[PDB]
Amino acid sequence: MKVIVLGSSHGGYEAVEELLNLHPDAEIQWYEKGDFISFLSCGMQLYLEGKVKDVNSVRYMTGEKMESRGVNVFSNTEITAIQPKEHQVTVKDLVSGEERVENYDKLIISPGAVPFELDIPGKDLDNIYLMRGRQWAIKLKQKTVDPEVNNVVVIGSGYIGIEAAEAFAKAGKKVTVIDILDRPLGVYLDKEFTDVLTEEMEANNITIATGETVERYEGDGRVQKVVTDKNAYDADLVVVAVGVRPNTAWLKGTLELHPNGLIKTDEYMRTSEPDVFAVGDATLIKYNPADTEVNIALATNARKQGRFAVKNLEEPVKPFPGVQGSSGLAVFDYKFASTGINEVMAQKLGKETKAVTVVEDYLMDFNPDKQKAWFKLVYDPETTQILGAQLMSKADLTANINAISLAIQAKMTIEDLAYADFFFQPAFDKPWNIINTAALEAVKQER
Ligand SMILES: Cc1cc2nc3c(=O)[nH]c(=O)nc-3n(C[C@H](O)[C@H](O)[C@H](O)COP(=O)(O)OP(=O)(O)OC[C@H]3O[C@@H](n4cnc5c(N)ncnc54)[C@H](O)[C@@H]3O)c2cc1C
Repeated sequence: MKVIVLGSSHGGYEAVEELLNLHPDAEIQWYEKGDFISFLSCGMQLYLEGKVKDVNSVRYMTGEKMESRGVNVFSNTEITAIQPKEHQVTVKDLVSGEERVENYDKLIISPGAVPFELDIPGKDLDNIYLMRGRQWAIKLKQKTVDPEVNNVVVIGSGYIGIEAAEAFAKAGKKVTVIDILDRPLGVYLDKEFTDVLTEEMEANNITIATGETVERYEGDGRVQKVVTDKNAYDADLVVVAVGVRPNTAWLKGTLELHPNGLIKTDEYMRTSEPDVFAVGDATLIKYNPADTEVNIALATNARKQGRFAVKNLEEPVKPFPGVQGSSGLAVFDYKFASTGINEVMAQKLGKETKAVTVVEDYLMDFNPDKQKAWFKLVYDPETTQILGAQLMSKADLTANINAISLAIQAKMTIEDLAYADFFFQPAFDKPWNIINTAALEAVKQER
């Protein structure tokens, strides 16, 4: 049987991995529009910030290694169209320009996304960058050592915009983060966490310009000024980290798209077309916190979906278990993680929640290594079942969030987490740990 896999990023790659496990006898074709197989964009900041020196080491598979395993790898080859009834696709070698058609029995696509760009005047000036993949990683890195970047404005205050801000701020530059949102990281954290992160960012000389609409880019030849509705900001570099467009317009009319380009798929990753499967940033995923489907553009998601697309190749047997949308990141000295519903996700779903925050030393009083840790536990007002949590400390407590991910999944309640057995040892935590204490507080709040 022959199986074509589009994309060598997370969903693409994991579909050929599981093809090699469940279907090791199938003719597999792995296509990649670009020159490099499997770059880890999620490694960009360690490279940018200097901890990883070789940008080609920031990857997790090579074409060659897959070819060692029987996989037909065509990089620099772009699938230009899918003909689903005809069971064929059209590909175009981008280095020679040759067009060709390939037949498939099953096709699995993970075309992913592309940075959203602001269609504002000046949008064509030099030095207005994006942050995704290897060429942007290299170009961005050279700017961190350029003697002429003095001020850089990153537009967008989410995971990526803050990673960029931190990288160029540590690089020695003057960074300003501009965004219409009024809190940095609001998609990930609630106000009681992002105020601490705004002060930590500001101490590292970043200006957080929230509540501002970027109007226009000004400059002569190369960008010189980013001007917003309430201010004009100097800029020798702009990094645009505002959103991701689905890379699906080429599928308009071939497969069924959601009003925002996202490919419609079911629990077994099937598209509206027979024998075409779609996975990764360009799809929705089962969000178990509120029993719904939501787009959560994360590595972890595309990888589990890439594997499930393969499991359901012949027949719909393993429905996707769903995810909670867990994330973790360190912003200068603070390491935070969160999973499930927070203020913004609850607003976006129109889901009413109740919650508590406990900010205290996560180690007992007598232990000299004690530090504040912040934990917020969000639950359902009627069932008190766990809907999400956020934690943050200069001590890395991030692994605690995986527990919360499984409690939400398992529909546990604040009473369950209140007396859940979590180990205590005084060099490691307090007798009722971080999770038990917030839940004990929620219980008390619901007495
Ligand atoms: C800066 C950055 C940091 C991130 N950090 C994290 C993190 O730390 N943790 C985490 O969970 N996630 C992180 N993510 C999100 C994560 O990287 C994405 O969710 C992940 O890339 C999965 O995307 P995907 O496999 O659907 O495809 P994408 O990553 O969008 O890539 C799709 C691939 O398919 C190729 N392709 C597309 N169309 C064609 C075509 N027609 N023919 C042939 N090839 C084609 C593209 O060139 C590309 O190589 C981050 C993303 C970025 C940009």
